[PDB]
Amino acid sequence: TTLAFRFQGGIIVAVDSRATAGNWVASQTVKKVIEINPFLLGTMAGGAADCQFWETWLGSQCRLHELREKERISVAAASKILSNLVYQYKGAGLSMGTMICGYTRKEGPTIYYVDSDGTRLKGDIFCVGSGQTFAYGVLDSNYKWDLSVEDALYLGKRSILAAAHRDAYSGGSVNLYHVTEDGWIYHGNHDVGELFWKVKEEEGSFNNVIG
Amino acid sequence: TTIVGVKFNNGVVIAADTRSTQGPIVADKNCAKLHRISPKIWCAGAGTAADTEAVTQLIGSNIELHSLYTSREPRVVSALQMLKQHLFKYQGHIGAYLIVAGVDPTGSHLFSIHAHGSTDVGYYLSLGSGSLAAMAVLESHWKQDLTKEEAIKLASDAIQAGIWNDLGSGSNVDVCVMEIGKDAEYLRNYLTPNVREEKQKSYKFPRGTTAVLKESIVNICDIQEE
Amino acid sequence: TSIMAVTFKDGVILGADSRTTTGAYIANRVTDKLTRVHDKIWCCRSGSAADTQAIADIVQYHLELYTSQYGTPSTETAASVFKELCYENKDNLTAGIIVAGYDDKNKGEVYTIPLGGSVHKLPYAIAGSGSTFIYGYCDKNFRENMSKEETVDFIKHSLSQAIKWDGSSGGVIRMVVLTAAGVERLIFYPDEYEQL
Amino acid sequence: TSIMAVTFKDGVILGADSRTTTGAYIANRVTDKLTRVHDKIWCCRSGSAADTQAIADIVQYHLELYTSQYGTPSTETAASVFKELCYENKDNLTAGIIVAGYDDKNKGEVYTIPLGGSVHKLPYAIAGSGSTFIYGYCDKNFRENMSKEETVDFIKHSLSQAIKWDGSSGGVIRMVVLTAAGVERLIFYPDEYEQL
Amino acid sequence: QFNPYGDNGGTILGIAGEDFAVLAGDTRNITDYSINSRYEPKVFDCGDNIVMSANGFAADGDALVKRFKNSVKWYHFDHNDKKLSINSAARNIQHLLYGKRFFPYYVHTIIAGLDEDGKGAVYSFDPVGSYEREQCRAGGAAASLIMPFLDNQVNFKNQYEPGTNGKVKKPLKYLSVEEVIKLVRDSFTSATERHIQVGDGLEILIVTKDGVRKEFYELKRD
Amino acid sequence: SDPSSINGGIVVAMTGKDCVAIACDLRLGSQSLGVSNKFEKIFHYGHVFLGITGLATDVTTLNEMFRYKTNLYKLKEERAIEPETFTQLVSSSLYERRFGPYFVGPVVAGINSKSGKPFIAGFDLIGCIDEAKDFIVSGTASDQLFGMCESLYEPNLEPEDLFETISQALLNAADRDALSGWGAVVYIIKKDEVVKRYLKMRQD
Amino acid sequence: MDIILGIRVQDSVILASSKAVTRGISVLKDSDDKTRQLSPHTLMSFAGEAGDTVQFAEYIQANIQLYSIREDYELSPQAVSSFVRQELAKSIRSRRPYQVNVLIGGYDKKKNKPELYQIDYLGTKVELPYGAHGYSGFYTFSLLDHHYRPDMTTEEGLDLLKLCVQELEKRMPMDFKGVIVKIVDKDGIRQVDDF
Amino acid sequence: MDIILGIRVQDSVILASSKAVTRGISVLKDSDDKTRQLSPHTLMSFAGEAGDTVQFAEYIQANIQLYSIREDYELSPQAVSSFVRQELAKSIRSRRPYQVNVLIGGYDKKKNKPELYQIDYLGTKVELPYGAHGYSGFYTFSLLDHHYRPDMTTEEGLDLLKLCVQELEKRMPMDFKGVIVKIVDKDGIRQVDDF
Amino acid sequence: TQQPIVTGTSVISMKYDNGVIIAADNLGSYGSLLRFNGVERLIPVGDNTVVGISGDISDMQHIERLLKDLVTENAYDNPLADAEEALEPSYIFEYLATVMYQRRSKMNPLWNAIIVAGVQSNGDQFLRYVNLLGVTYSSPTLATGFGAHMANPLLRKVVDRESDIPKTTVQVAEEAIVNAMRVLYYRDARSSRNFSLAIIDKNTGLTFKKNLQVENMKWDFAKDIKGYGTQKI
Amino acid sequence: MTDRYSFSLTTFSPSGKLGQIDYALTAVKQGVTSLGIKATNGVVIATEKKSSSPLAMSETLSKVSLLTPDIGAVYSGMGPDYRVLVDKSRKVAHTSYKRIYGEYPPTKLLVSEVAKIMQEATQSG
Ligand SMILES: [Mg+2]
Ligand SMILES: [Mg+2]
Ligand SMILES: [Mg+2]
Ligand SMILES: [Mg+2]
Ligand SMILES: [Mg+2]
Repeated sequence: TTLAFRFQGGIIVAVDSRATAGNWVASQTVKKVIEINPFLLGTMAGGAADCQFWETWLGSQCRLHELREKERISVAAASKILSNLVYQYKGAGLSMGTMICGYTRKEGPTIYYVDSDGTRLKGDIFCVGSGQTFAYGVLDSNYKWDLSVEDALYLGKRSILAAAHRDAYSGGSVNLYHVTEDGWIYHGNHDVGELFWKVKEEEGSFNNVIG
Repeated sequence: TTIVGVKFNNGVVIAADTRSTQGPIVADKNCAKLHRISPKIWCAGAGTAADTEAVTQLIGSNIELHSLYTSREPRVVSALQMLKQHLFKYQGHIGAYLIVAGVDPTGSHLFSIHAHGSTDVGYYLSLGSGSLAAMAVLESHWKQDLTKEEAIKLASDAIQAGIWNDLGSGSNVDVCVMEIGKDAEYLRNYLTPNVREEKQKSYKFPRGTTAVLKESIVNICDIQEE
Repeated sequence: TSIMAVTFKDGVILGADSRTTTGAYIANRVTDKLTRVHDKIWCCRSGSAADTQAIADIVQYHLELYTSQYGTPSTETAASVFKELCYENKDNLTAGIIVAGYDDKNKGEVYTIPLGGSVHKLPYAIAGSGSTFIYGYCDKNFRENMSKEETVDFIKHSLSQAIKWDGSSGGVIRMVVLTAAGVERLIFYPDEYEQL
Repeated sequence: TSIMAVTFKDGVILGADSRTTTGAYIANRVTDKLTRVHDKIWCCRSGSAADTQAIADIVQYHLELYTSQYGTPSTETAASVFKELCYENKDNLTAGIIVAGYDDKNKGEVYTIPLGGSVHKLPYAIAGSGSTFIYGYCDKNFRENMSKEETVDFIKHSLSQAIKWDGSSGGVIRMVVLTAAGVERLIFYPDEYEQL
Repeated sequence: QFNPYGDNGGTILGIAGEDFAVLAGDTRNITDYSINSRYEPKVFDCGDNIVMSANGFAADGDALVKRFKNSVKWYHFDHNDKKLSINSAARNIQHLLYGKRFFPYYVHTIIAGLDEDGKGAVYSFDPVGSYEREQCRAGGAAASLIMPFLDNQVNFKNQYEPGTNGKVKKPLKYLSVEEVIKLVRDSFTSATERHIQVGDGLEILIVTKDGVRKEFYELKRD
Repeated sequence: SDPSSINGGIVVAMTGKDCVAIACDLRLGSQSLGVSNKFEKIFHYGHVFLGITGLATDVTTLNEMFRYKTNLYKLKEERAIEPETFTQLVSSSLYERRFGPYFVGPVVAGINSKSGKPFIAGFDLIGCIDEAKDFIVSGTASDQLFGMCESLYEPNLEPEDLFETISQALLNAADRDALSGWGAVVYIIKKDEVVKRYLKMRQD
Repeated sequence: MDIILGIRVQDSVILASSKAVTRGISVLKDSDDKTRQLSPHTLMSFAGEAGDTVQFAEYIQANIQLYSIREDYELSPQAVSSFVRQELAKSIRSRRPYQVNVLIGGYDKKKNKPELYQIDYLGTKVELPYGAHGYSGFYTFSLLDHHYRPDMTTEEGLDLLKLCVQELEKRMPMDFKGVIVKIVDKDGIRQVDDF
Repeated sequence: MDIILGIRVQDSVILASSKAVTRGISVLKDSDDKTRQLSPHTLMSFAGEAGDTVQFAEYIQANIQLYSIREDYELSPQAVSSFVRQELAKSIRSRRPYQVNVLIGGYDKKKNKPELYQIDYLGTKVELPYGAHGYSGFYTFSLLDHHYRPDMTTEEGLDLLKLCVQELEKRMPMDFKGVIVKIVDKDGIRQVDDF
Repeated sequence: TQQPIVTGTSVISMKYDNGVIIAADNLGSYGSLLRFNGVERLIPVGDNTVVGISGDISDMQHIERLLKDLVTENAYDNPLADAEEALEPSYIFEYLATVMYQRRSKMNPLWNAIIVAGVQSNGDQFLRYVNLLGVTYSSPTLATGFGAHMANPLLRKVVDRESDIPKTTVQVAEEAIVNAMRVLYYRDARSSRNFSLAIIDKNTGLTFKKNLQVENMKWDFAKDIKGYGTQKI
Repeated sequence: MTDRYSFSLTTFSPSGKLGQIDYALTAVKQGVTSLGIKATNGVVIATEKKSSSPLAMSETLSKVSLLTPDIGAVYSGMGPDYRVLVDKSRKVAHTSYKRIYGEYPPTKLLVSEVAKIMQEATQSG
């Protein structure tokens, strides 16, 4: 499960950390946020290799742009380089659902959902992966433009936790990021096992679960 | 699975490995594959394991009833005829492949039977995934007029070829010997060439390692008096 | 599989190889494909081993019960019982059967019952996968009213060629001689027939 | 189809039936399946009529060009050109070709090129659907160094049997005799060969 | 219809220590229910203090290792004998794998060595080149038998301090090379008992600042 | 699609010194969706314990069927059914549905009340009895369980050491299976007392 | 059909069911009641295959009404749910199975407790504080996991329900035309006719 | 995507396009604008396969903008629609065809007439008084056939449109999240931001 | 992609103390028809290597022509062609393995299984396998097709691990190989009685035996076997 | 044909007697004496082999019968009725017990099954 949303203080990016092959849990420590450069983040869903390979490639294209133009690449342009690339491969079997996240002067905080069938969507809240519907529920009912950076980070953490609990293929740990105009800031790895009990006690949620 | 049957002078011997698998996983390292149809008629099965057991029990039961009815000791040809007519009726859907061996008032016998209901006679046979490894040994060393000792040796060597060369087969050798005019001797774990070596480290846990929410006493008794 | 049956002056002789395969594996190299359904009525089996054994056992039962009530059955009668089983169950059977028997009135007779359950009375018959390679040879070399020894040679030479070319055929050549004299089993080994 | 080629003391003889079928319909009953690729190098064709005609025409071209530059090609060389075409295009061809030729150094030679494009030098060769029925007959009756007349008889008797049993084979028996003397075409009609 | 892939069995295991790394693999090579070889080495020294194993379909595994060794050689030619760091090798292998994205090398690759601070490093790859640095990774046939063990005995998952009943976790103490080798051998002994494709021999390559050492142990041969 | 991995779940049983244990996760799901965290997969009929993994409707149906049969057994025989006898009853009942089978992986655990011998057994969906001395495993994380059990198990553990071994075997196996977890129960079984312990585990 | 939800609060069970009936291309009806009263204190909502849903529900209702008359007694929700489960388990190995999923909400007058049972077409039964069938749980369970308390009032239950239906109306592609809501408590069954 | 409608009245063309974007199970967006301005007096709305719709539309827009700069002249709606049709006809025999359906609404400044062209993914072009793609016509055409007059005002056109969208919202199973409406007339292109 | 048409069955081989032995029968099957009886499937390359090939015969003949062209090309501008720069078994194998893997990677395999047997310059035994997939491996015994299932188990009783090789003589090894060929003739429906055998020894060089026959066959017990269960006469 | 005796041949008489059962007991009274004795470490059952003629080989007529390896039976009354009950008793020990539980039934339960068979012959048509 991966999400990203815009707010007053920039962008929150939150992801789980589980990778599965069938019912086999291959890893609990996967990195689903790929650090394209110090100002741009991309999320990993669908094909792990496709997302990894093409989003680090995207970082190389962004670097060349800023060498040739002596200016930070826009999120619009960065996302379009990727969407035009995957569109060239349409039909070949690429699998990729990603949010390209950044915060520039001219645009403000911006998120583009990019897809392997060529879709490119600008938006305020996106949620992608096997647990996306669980994350959307928490997110939709608690989202406000005027969230504090602290509450925004929590909301993102809590939305992923909801998915990790209900979705069999989501879990492990929660990675958090905050994207500002001066770059992204990492806000740590949070084991879902320990997080779940802590949230249950402090919040009084998950009464259904015995603790 | 490797299973063989070998005729000798005054009887017949059967043997089997002891590994049972679930796909590529070993479920039981010491399975007993040698089953009893009657005291002096034994068999071993490959294919669908529940079918070989079920079909063995069904015919074993009917053989006992037949023996009681006729006041005669069971014959191998009766076990064979009943197995093949049962299997033929189900058109191979009962996946039983068997080597059947035994002695009776008529003599010593050795038969194979295939899931669709065909049967074969022979002096030496093999069955299972290790059947080609075993048959290589049987075809190399078998001769007419073997002694009991040579037959046990040959049969167990044939199983060993399966154990070492077939991934489907493993662990130990079980043997059953049926000599004319004697009790059948079932030799469980006749060979033991695969002891697990001692591990490097004990994985016994300190008590209290595991986190617990609740304990309760389970009432396994019936309703108490008074 | 290579099977055949040949009428001659004193009766009939059945012949067969001894190989049965599971794919390319020889599951049994000393099979007996010549089966007794009555004292002097025998058959050669081809197709599904399960089917032909089941049929043969049922026919042996019918003829044993026929004998008890009506005395010795004719070879024609035995073929008719085989036919009934093969024809009525054609959807579920893969059986190619040659029926060969000796009467005192009728002498040696041969009936072939191919896949569909039709019946054909013939002076001689050949069947099984290996038979395809000896249609030319058998047609050119068969005569009516051969002696026992000529007939043994004809069958030996024929099945020798079938075995040579057909991978599904091989092992020993078995034969069963049916005459007024009785019932004689013959066997011929590779070293004898290979160098013919 | 029934085709064969047999080496004998003075050279080699090719033989064939004349039937080509579309299913059960005889589309041509007087086909010529013996084709010339050089003066004394001929081939018999089996499989796809389109494929084997195309290949034969290409080989005739290669050997005509070989001859212009390097003089008369060997039978081995002709077989090698056939092989190259059959092997490199195995995915798109259904061709079974027997190549037969006469040299003065090498005498009569026969090469069979089956489906996959392998090559096999043999004293004689048989192919086509009808050949299956005469493996036994041909193996028993072929000798080395037969005379012209014995070889004509061997081929006639062999193809007569193939025609008798194989529905895809029939019509007239054509033969081509290749010796130092030259090239002789023979033809034999049903009334001659049927009653052998 | 032609199947260009096969499965040659085998199991591999890479563990990263404080200042060392181990990469182990059984030496059995199989197809279906047959043994091709009881000793066909599967873990290789690739130069520059890097060890590599590519498990699954052996023809692809050999092709990949052989291309990577070649890449090390050309790295030296093109960059003045500069030593190829483990992170740079990992990135390079991703490109070797992804170059065949639409006709993949059917293998699970693991490399082991030391990072640029002398700390132990293990990298794990999927067939099409997604990779990550990991402390612990089993690959191949018995991976699902081995990983949960390692979760429990290396990371001490689900183990709490006695008397605290679930409040204090068992602390993650640092492992020596002798301790790691014990876990590796017990891992392969258990896998050998319970998986028909694992057996015959265990070959372990240990990487330190002093280079690459090799250890071998017999496993049951049934 | 595969009926035995729609709902998820695992069961493991082990023998020790004069005792047996049997444990199970508590998850019931519809593929990726977790539906219930209180779906117990271990049942008992007198002093014989039965764990069942697989398709949950069949788990429920079989429990109700064996309760039925062991209740009639008790009324007729005037004694509680023993583990060896029950094992044969399970095998028979499953095989009687040979061509339309229940999609389950049952596990039997108990102590023979006369001989005092600890007993375990496992079955495939069609009745084949696996009668290992050491341990039996079943469910969607069975490969992981075979891994844990093979390395952690040693013979003749005392009841409270056996508890830790089987608990750790189940827990770490469940954490490597998407369709298992969401809680766990462990039964420790001695000749006259049985204790049941719920484990604390991660809830993802 | 499509969405059916249930939630058990302190002293009652609330069942919400969508109103739309769709025959492929057209919405035929926007006021369909996907429920049957099995007894005065037991309600069953249902969703699955056309025809089979109503046939199954009415067949169950007939059987429970028959039991009630024969014994002059109302079966407990637990007993009704076990009967229903057995019928669905029986059906899954039939010639042509009932493809029907149900929620059973009842108030047990003996134990003075509300009870909610979730049963799918295979006969998979579970007792829950809140439940759903199909894709409904995917959108609503994270809200229920967050807000649900076992001591909620009926009104708090309805408000949590409004929040669930609003999330469904936002994120679900199909227009299910709102829901009909019914409450089961100690006084029986009533419909909330403004939602 | 889903619904696109167009209607040509006396002196303008009105295009209505749905706002929803659905990726299978979730509605990802409820404010998507499925249109591109090709020139100051020509508008194209589009629907079909994900990715291809926007790629096609932006490619067309780029080509028309290039023509405008090169000639310092605006192509007539008829000429733009013929160019678009040729591209789609070219694509249908390609290796991988654009699966994209479009409506082109333009005001021709030379003839002083509004014009509506309907073009499907095969390159089937038709000039119409009103048009739609997909299933939209099945629900709306009987209303348009009834009420449409060639001399309607812009406001009467919008009212007939409200009636069309209301029928779609009643009878269509999918929730398409309303429509964005745009008007093309002699003064160019504007959006009606209350519908 | 294709399908094999004319095929050869097992090739079997093993190491002994001073060299290697390799054997293969002389049959070319056409499905179940035993069409061709004089097919040589062991091809010696120089005097230190023998390549044994099973599978498709047309592809074998193609490989045969590649090896014969290898020898020609290696002698070009090479004064040490018959000395220090002669073809080694290891060179010949790596070349074949390269070709096999390339062909599978073009989805156009050479439909064969190949064993390269020989002795290296330094006297070391060479024995390695490659097939249509490009899969390669080494073992003290190697066999293809049926031989893998029936010959390896017998040959492994003689040489079971690396340390058994110095203890095994050319006579024990040859006799094991010949026995295995008998067993394959008994049990493989696509085998023939006639076979070729080659020994490459570090002292005595390459010995190549043609027209060997399987002998000492046990068939006598067949006479006592009657019916398929109950039958008597 | 078809068995058209689908009504009871044993019925209550006005005094509450089941005639056919009493008459069956009378046939048992005429029967040769048989007995059983239970000891602490075994049971013995015995009877007289009253041979009909001295030319009869009386060992070929078994009055005491193995039902299971641990259960035996003897009788008094009609021998042929006994012989068929033994056949049925042996079979029911398998069909309704051994094929289910994998072990032979306990004495009382086999007795219970034999008794049921005999009861049904007292009420069935
Ligand atoms: Mg680009
Ligand atoms: Mg083995
Ligand atoms: Mg003809
Ligand atoms: Mg989860
Ligand atoms: Mg159109």
